[PDB]
Amino acid sequence: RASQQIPWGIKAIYNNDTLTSTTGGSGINIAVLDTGVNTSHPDLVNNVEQCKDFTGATTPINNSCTDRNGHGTHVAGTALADGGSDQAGIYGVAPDADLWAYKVLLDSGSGYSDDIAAAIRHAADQATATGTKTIISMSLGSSANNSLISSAVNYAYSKGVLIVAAAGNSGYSQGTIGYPGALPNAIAVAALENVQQNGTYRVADYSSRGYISTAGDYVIQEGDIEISAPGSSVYSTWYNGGYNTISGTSMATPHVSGLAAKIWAENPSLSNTQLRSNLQERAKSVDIKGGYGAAIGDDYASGFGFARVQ
Ligand SMILES: [Ca+2]
Ligand SMILES: [Ca+2]
Ligand SMILES: [Ca+2]
Ligand SMILES: [Ca+2]
Ligand SMILES: [Ca+2]
Repeated sequence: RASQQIPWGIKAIYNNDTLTSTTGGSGINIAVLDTGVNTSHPDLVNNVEQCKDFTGATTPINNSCTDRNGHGTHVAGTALADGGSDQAGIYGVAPDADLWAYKVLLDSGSGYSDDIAAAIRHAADQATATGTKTIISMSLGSSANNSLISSAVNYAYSKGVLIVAAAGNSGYSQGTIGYPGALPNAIAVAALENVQQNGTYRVADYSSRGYISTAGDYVIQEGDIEISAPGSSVYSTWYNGGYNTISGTSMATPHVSGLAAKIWAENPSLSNTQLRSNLQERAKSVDIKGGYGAAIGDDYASGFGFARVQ
């Protein structure tokens, strides 16, 4: 059923060109705030733990998270597909992690800021209620900074949740990074393509860029890109079965959320801040120098660099 069980981006983030399966993530929840998920997909069914809808007339709506788009299923599979109970499917970065499929986007792929905010806060409340470490993964954004979403992100961060979000797809001009990625308490993820330039992976032209003034210090301010990850031509799970290949910072984001879950599961005593520091150090050690604006060191195209397993 799967044309590639270990897609290029999974091999790249593992830093293993002969990888045969992925592993890790046990006990960590990845809350994928998106268009829903195909929770019966063979490669996801073993990890679906929560399924809630934030787009309806009351909120949350439990036991409802149907993907009619594909985007949310695809993102989930990159983060945590587990090969299926027959080992014949695709693998995501953290195949042992738990999926919280939170539908915050309508079937069109667009969503309302109040719904997104509500889901962020709910994921935090569920982390607190259950006593479990949780990563919010948001493959979504806007050029405008919405205060409902920003306040929700701060709330979640205060409760120990890690927030990972797409940089956006409005590149490559300076200052195109969107929100929530551009918030100080969210990890903004830039998209790599499977092309080398200047001896490194290349940032895709579409990936939104941060700002010159605050890039270079290896400290995240508002508007800074943080981590780069594979985003172009990513094979993953799709909503009505099967698989599909699509591109974007939406695809890069779950590579980072999945990596974060893998790392966190190896030491769940890390605070969200300490986990973020681990990721930042991984990234710094793999400096990205390809693509418009990319440079030696921390830069506004690729942030700190490309965080990898080893
Ligand atoms: Ca769990
Ligand atoms: Ca609504
Ligand atoms: Ca940020
Ligand atoms: Ca900075
Ligand atoms: Ca760089």
